[PDB]
Order: sequence, then C-alpha cells, then structure tokens
Amino acid sequence: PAVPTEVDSYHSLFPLEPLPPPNRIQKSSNFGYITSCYKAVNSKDDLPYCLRRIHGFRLVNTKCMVLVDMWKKIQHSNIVTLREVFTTKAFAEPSLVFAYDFHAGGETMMSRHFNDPNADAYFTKRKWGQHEGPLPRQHAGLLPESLIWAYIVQLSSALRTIHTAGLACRVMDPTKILITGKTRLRVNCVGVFDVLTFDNSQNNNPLALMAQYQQADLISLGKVVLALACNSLAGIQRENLQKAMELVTINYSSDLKNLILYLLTDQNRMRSVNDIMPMIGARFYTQLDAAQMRNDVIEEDLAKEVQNGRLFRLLAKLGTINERPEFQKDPTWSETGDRYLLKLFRDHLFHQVTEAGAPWIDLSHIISCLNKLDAGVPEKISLISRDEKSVLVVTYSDLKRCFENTFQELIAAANGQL
Amino acid sequence: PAVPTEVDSYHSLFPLEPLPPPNRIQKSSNFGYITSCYKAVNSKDDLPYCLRRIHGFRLVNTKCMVLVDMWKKIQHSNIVTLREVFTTKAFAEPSLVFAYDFHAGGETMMSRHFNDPNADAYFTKRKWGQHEGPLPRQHAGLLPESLIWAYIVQLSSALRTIHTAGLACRVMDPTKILITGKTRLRVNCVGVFDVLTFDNSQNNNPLALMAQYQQADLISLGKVVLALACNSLAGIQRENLQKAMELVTINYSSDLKNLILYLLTDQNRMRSVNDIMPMIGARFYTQLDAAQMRNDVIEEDLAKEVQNGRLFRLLAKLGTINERPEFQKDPTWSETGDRYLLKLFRDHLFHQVTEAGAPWIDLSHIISCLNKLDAGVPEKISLISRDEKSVLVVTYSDLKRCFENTFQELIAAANGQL
Amino acid sequence: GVYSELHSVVAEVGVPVSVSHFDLHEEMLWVGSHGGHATSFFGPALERYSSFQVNGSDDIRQIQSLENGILFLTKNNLKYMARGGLIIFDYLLDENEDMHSLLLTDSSTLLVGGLQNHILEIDLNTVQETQKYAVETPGVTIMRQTNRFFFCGHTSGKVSLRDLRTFKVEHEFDAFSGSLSDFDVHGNLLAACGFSSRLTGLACDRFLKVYDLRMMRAITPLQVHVDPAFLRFIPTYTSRLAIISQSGQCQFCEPTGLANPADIFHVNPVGPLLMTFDVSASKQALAFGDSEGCVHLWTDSPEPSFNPYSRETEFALPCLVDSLPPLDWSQDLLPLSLIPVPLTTDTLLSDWPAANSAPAPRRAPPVDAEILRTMKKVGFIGYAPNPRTRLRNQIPYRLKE
Repeated sequence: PAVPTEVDSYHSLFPLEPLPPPNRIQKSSNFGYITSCYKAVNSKDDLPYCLRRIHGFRLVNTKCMVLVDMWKKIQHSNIVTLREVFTTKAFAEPSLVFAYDFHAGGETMMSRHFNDPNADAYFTKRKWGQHEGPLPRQHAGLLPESLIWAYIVQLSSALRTIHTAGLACRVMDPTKILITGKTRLRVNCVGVFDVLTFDNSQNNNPLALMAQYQQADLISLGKVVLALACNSLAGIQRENLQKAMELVTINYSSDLKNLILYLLTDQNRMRSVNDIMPMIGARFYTQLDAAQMRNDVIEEDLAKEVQNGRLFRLLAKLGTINERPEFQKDPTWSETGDRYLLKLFRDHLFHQVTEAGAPWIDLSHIISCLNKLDAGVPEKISLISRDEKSVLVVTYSDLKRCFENTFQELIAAANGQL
Repeated sequence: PAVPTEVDSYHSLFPLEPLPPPNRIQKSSNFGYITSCYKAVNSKDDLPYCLRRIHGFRLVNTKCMVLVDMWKKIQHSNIVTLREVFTTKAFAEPSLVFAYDFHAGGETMMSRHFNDPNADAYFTKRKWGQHEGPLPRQHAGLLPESLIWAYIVQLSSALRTIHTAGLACRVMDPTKILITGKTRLRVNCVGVFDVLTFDNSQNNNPLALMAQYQQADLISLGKVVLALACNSLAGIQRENLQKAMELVTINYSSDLKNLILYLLTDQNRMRSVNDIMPMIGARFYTQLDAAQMRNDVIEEDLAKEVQNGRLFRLLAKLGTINERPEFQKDPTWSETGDRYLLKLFRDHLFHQVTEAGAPWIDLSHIISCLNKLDAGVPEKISLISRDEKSVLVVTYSDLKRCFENTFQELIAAANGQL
Repeated sequence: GVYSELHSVVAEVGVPVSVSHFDLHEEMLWVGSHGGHATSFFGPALERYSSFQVNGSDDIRQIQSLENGILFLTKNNLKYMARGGLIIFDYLLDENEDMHSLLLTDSSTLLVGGLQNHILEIDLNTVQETQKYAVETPGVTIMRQTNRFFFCGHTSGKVSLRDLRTFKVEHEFDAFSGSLSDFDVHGNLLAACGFSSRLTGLACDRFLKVYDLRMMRAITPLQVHVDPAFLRFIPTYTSRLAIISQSGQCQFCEPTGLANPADIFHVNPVGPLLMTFDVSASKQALAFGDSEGCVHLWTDSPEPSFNPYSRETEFALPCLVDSLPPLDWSQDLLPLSLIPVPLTTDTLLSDWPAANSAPAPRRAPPVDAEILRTMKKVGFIGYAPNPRTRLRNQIPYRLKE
C-alpha cells in the first residue's frame, strides 16, 4: 500500500528484489543511483512486465530515444530485451521506470557460483613465511570447462550481435547475468547506463565513445571470464593477475590460455571478436548437440498430454450446453422430444449410481466414454432414466450428431442468426 | 505370408517400404543384395524398432563384433542409433536383422526435395544447341541458405563425432538421409558394411582402410551437399559439376562455394573437419539462435497444456457435483447450503447473456473465471441467485474451498468412506 | 397345432394394451398401451428391448414393422422411429381425423384411416400425403390387403372389398346391422364377427358371417358358443378360425365345418378383458393383450421361431467399469493418458470457430456501492435485494466493438 499499485496500464505490483529503504542514502554502486525492482501487468496487451525504478533521477535530454529505439529493435535469446522506458510521478519522487518482461528463476553469477567465500579464500589467503606447495590440479569445486566454454559462447554471441547493431552493453558484470535453468544466460540492465551517463557534451554525436565502450566491454569480459575460471572474483585484481595466469596454465587448456592472453594483455588494437571465433573450435559441436538433445527430450515429453486442451474444451462445451434454463419449457427437451437423449446422456455420465444406491463416480469411465464419443465409434450404449420409465440404446455417432446440432443452434442464437 | 510374425524378441512386423517381389533376383543397387524393411516391437523393453533384413548371408569372421560394439557405444543425435544385430532363420533363408531405435515421420532428401523432375530438368533436357542465355536469377527450387547451412552443420558434426571414434559411416546419401520434422536430420543404415562386406583381406585389421573410408565419406558428403544446393542429383555428375559450380556461384554465398571447392576438390591432404569451420562463421550462432527460438515455442505450449489438464480435474468435479438426486437430499446443495452457490456459479459460467439477453458464448470468460477459481484469487465474485432475489459476494478462494469440500465429500461417500 | 401358454408379461401396470404387433423382420414384438407408452420385447424370453413414451395424450392404435424402423400410430400423429428410439420422421395428422387403421401396402406407402370419411395414402420417405380417397361409409377401423382387393371393415357392421388400384367400392357385405368387431380374409374365405341390433339392443352375434370369395356369397353362418369379438384365419393345415371373445373364451373352428365345443379354450375367462390379438406369420405364436396391459403368448412349439427367416438382433454391452486403471481424483499429478484412446481421422466433434475461440482479459468489476451498503451478512451468504439494473446473468464485461 505504501507504493502506489497503479501506474498507467500497470497493476498488481509486487516487490522482487530486497527493497532499498527510502532512507538509504547509499546509492547502488553498479550505476550510481538508488534502484528498486518490481513486477506489474500491462493492460494494453495483458502481458507481465518487470519494472526497474530509479530514484531522484530526472530525464533531462530527449536525444537518447534513438538509442532506445535501437534497443527495442534489438532482440536476442540470452538478452533481457529492452521494451520501454518512461517517467513516473505517482511515486514519492519523480522516477524513471524501465519495463522489461520477467523471467522467473533468474539467478546471478555470484548467487549461483560465487556465493562461497572459500572460492575466494585462495586469493585472499597469504602464506606468511610458509613455503607455497603445489596447487591442486583438481581444485575442489572446479567447474567442467565445457560450462565455461558455453558461457563464453553466449557472451561472445551477445557482444557480436550488439556490435553488429553498433551499440555498447557496458554491463559486463556477473551481477547482470541470470542463468535461467542450468545454462541459458540472460544479460541484464540494457540501456540503464545509456540513460544515466547520457551526455550531450560529445558535439551532439553520441557515437564518439562507442569504440571505447566496446574495448571496455571486452576488457571487462576478460576479467569476468578469468573470474569464472578461478570461480572467484578475487583473481581479476591486478595483484593476482599472474596468480590467475599460472592457475590457468596448471588447470586449463592452451586454448583458454591464449584467450586470456589475447584479451588481458591487449593487442593495442581495435580487436575484432571474429579473431577469436576459431579458438573455441570443436567444442561448438558439443554445445549444439547438448541443445539438440534437450529439444529431443522435451519434444518427446510433449506427446504425454497432447489431448488435454482438446478434452478440457470438450467439457467446456458440455457445461455451456447442459443445464440451460431457456430450454426447460421447450417440449423438444421433454421426454417426448428428440433432445431428451441429451439429458439422459448427461444423467448416465454424471448421475449414474451403484446398484446399492451409493454414488458411482469413475473418472476412468468418464474418460473412456469421452474417448468413444470423440471417436464416434459404432459401439452402442444404453441410457436409463432415474425411474427406469424409458430406456434407449443408441450408438455414439448419433450422440455426436445431436451434440453438434445443438451447439450449432446455440452458436447461431448467440450470433443472431435465429 | 512372406513376413513372419515373431523374429527373436520382435513381433508385429510391418513392412515399411514396398518389399521387392520374391522374383526380383536383382540385388538392391544401394547395398548389393536383397533388402527388406519392417517395423517391429521389442517384447522385453517394449520399444519400437526398425528391422533391416539382408538375404543370403552367413557370418564369415566374428571380428566385426568389435565394430558393432563401437556403434553400440556411438550415441549421436543425427544418426539412426544402432541397437543390436542378430541372426534369424524364421525367414525362408538365414538372414541378418539389424535393430535400430525407431523414429517416425522421416522423409528422405529425394522425397522432400529432389522429387521434382523439373529441378533436374535444368541440368538435363537443355536446349542442346540453342544459345543458352543468362541463367534465371531465381532458379526454381532455391532453398533457404540458412537451412542448407544448418544441414551442413549437422552433417559435419555427425562426420566428426564418427571419425573421433575411429570409424566411417560410408552410407551418407540422399536416399539415406531422412528429415525428421523440418530441419532435424537423421542418417540411417549405420554399421552395415562392417558385417556385409566384412573380409579379413586387410590383415584382420578393420581399421586398416579407415582413412580411405573417411576420405570417401568426405567426398560423398560433398556430393550430397552439392545435390542439396542444386536440387538436382544431375548436378553431382562429373559432366554437370561445372554447371553446379557456376549456379552456386551466381546464387549462394562465397563461403558456400569455397566449402564446396574444399570438400569436392582433392587437396592432396587428409582433409580435416576443423579446416571447414571458419568458413561457416556467424552462421553457427545464427543456427543456435533459431534453435533456442524453437525451444521457447515448445516450452510455452507445454505450459499451456499441463495447466489445462489440471483444470480438467476441476471440470470433472463440477460434472460429478451438479444436479445429482442425492444432492437433491443434501442440505448443502440447497439454497441455504453452499453448493447451491456452486450451482449459481455454473449458471454464471454458461448462462451469460448480452444486454439484450441474447446468449453469450465465449471461451474467455469461462477460462478467466475458472483460473480465478482454481487459483482461489482474493478477487471477489458477486453471484446473483436463479430466483433473482439475492446477490452474494464471495471470494474465489471461498468458492474453491467449498467446491473442493463438496467434491471430496462426494467422492468419500461414493467410495463408502462416509 | 395346439397352442399352449409360453409366457405372459406386463407392458404397463394398470394401463391397457391398446395395440400389439409382432415385428416381421426380427424376433421382436411391440406393445402400445392406451396411455401413450410403448415397449418392444425380444424372443420367447420376453426381454425388454426399448421402452418410451411415444405421445403424451393419444392412445396407440396400430404398429407397423418396416425394414428400416417402426411406425407408431396414435389418435393425432404418425411416428416413424428407429428401433433404438431415434426419431426418423414425425408426421402430425389432422386433429379432426380419428386416426385408427394402418396398412403397409409396400415398403414406402402407408394407408391411414379411421372414424373419418377419408383414407390418406402417404409416402413415408418423403413424409408427405400423396393421395386422399373418400369413403362413403366412415368408420373404417380394420384394414387388410390381399393380392386381390382391399378389405375394409366398417363400424356399421359392413365389409367392403375395393379395387387395389382405384379404391372404388366393388363389393359389399352387410355382415351386421349393428357394429363390426373383427373380420379376417384368407385365400377363398372371409370370416366376420361383430355386434347386431336386436329387440334387446346391440349385442354380440354368435353366428360368424362366413363368405366364400370363390363364389361371392354368404355361406351358412357358424354358430359359436362364445361372444366372438375377433376372428383370425390360422392356415397351419386347414384355415382354422381362431374365434376370440373379449371375455377370454376362444375357440378353434372350421371355416366350412361345424363348431365343436371341444375346440373351446380359455385365455383369461375371469378378470382381464381381451383387447388386442395377433398371430405370428409362422403361425407358431399368438399374442393377447388384455385390459390390464398384460400380453400373453401361446405357442404350438416349445421354442418357435417367430419368423422362419429371422435376422440377428444386436444387444448393447453394459459399461465395462472394472477394466480401466484406477486414478485418484485427489492425486492431481498422475498422468491422465493411461486411459485407452482410439483414434478417428474425422474433424473433432466440438471444434470451435475462430471468433468464439479467442481468449481475452475478463477482470470482474467491483461491487456496486448500493449493493455494498444494502448487503447484510447472514452466516456466509450475502443477502442483498436485486438492484434490477441488469439482466439475469448479463455480461459483466464491456464487449469491444
């Protein structure tokens, strides 16, 4: 109730992240301002959108919308695509809200793989006058190198797409990647620095610093990948660069070695990501095969319940057809009318009881008769009234004819053709 | 009468291809012997299998079982996995049955693509003397280049995963590649020549000619993909090779022509799979992206249907709860009881009419209200009685609670627990 | 040649049988009561096949068995219906016509008549009256057809022989000065029984009026020891005349012989009154429907075939409840597809149009302030008078144009 639930088309807000208190003068260090995260639902399209709220920030210049348009034109599987950004005032302060979709179960790189201080303990520990023994070639907790390779593949593809679009992520930080499921990655906070550090000082040409931002992206990527290799952010420090290099030498392949060399030790040039494409080599296939096998599992699983929306909409039609008051007067639904069979059919389906008078309910029997009716099998079934005054044996196909005709009549009456 | 019912552990054998007549002395052109195809079911693990029967054979040397073991350890996505091999005499002749794991819906290269003779009529039946003018820029039958690049990716990955195990598929051919679905590929008839053409000529070393076999595999792959490019098997002919090259040059990509040149032209070296990798380039990621989009489709469909099934459970309860003669005695079914409200809810679900009173048939009202019901949403619902006297405001949570109690008491009574 | 009791059944308790008719295509028999409820029975085991109310008011007066279905006759309707109860067609007759008599001339043409002075010839497949023939003597309740003439029995006590094509009256017999109870035609002989008017009034005539079709004249009437309300020629060996009295006393006689009291047997001498009677085409079964709704079968064979060429009669299997695997309703996670599902290629029965298949948001509106104020809570129910500003289950959603 403290937060105004309604914002334009958005409703039913719920806080997602640990909310920074309104008295928290400490701005988030990732962007230099106070940020909060929530989820809402759009009334324009009935689609859910997570929202990111800034504090105390003012939309000064309008030129950024060109880049925001590029953000909206940019879509990718492993990116949390930018859909919209806007100003709000219903809150305690004028704020800027970024509306993305929500992906439940997203978990950051720290929370998934960097939540243990013991992973950092190797770098943080200092051997105080103690001989440094050989490092365990099987470091406890070491990830399969394939996972590292997969993460590299995803981030590299993201960088490729963004540079092809001619934009800069400037968000290469494990804090802004969510591992949906097991391997699927999601880069986060797209355009937030684009608006926060947006300036007009660059002679009304924002494209001046794009190459610098790209090189910063790649250097940050090298540091992140090294931290991934060390399963510890403490390795990316300049003091531990050589320790990280020797750990890479001890544990992982020359491919990863050359990677970190090529990146950490800059080539004093506008390095092209294409230059690193062959380096991954044959591991690409292992990745793609893994994906394909995941597909092969789920597609298989699909066939288990293909018929259920079918059969639900079946009983939906049943409910919208039976127990219609407007028909209780029509003699065509009386015991002398042709449609009394429908009433008797419903009574056999639901109202059938045991010989001892106990209620007789059997979902399997229900389903089986449903299957017979859906097939329209030439099997004949018997219909008995409550008092056994009148009994009729009829094939399922005539049931099909009667139900289709009655539903067609109801549709025509609903649509004004009667 | 030519198909025995039970062969070893397989029964229900159904011929899958038009079987050659018993008077067809002509050995199959693809395998050099009499061939037959059947679909059988395992009696042990109850699984579908495809049976390829070869005629007129007796085991010469048993060393081929090592190769068969190699295939039994080979598990690749795009390969028809070979399950077992055995000897049978239930047929008129002692025959060999290959049991592979079974997939439906396979359409071969020719069946999907080369089935159009006019696609071959470009290479064939030309003017043969009339001035051949400029080639039509849109050659009929041009495939999506993304699709053909995906096909070459799958083919190359299959070849490499085979070669790393020290074997040769040697069966790659248009007629021997099926297309499960639309793009996913499957290569059939694996591990056959290992026994069919099994000789101790190579010093009892089956791997003596592995390099020759793999280079022939590369050559045949090149021919296959050239046919794929031309939509005409006449293209792969030596006398149409130049026209195939020129058409591919006019139409498709430079990386594609260069790959064709590498694969087909003998480069006097043991050509390596790694060698072709850089020339596909970004198309690698483009394929992976398309795959992830298909993933995001299928998972969505699952998320629909499973929920619809859980809803069906509810509707079933509704069906067994409405209008029973025993509930006619049950005070809860009466108006003073809660279950009359369930009755009224049924009325609100199916008996909706317009402002003019005309019947309103629409799935969306029903589905939304039932989602509110099963979720037990705190959103209220005003239920106005049939006799139009009272309006009752009840939460969907309360409606769900009373309805669940109704159904569970009814089922307990029917089972006799009450 | 001696018919004895095989079985007796109750079509309807306390409601008289108003007409009965063996099905000539199957081992079936149809019994209609005066109250409008009809029931078919199978075999000597008298087993009920189908049972339902054919019409709410009009009693049933004739049942006709056809190859494709069953024709039911009431006072103001003609219903052609399937053996299982599906209505084939329903030809409503004029209320001004006391519909009584059917005549299946062939597979598709029916002659319908009664106390009215006209007989309607109707084509069944078209469900249309094709001809209307006038009758100078209304009251034709008995109708029979042989290879030579139409035999019309009139309530005036006459029998008219009419041409099979033009329907014009060719020959007439004044069998009785009062009323006609029954008449039958076989080969070269016609036997009629009925009521005549004497000084004491209208009473049943014990002298059967027997006419020779060969020489076209009445022959010596056959004096009987009962009150003949029905006559029927049984051609087992000779043309035995099954003389039926409503009191239950029935008799065998010869069409030209002498009535022998030793040929007198009793169906229901005490109690029920014989109302309806028929003989199987095989001459092996006899049915009497009485005034209590009871139908009695006498057979000269222990297990006769109602027709020597009788086709199979199908029976419906009961629901096979125990064969399916049990599924716990409280268990919402079990795979429901364990139930066998046969497949058919035709379009799914209930498929929905695109317009009615589109989902949308349907957020329910809040309560009216008026309702909130006037709503009094009683336990868990909300008791609030209807505002009367909406329709019954009017759409709570504002439909987009």
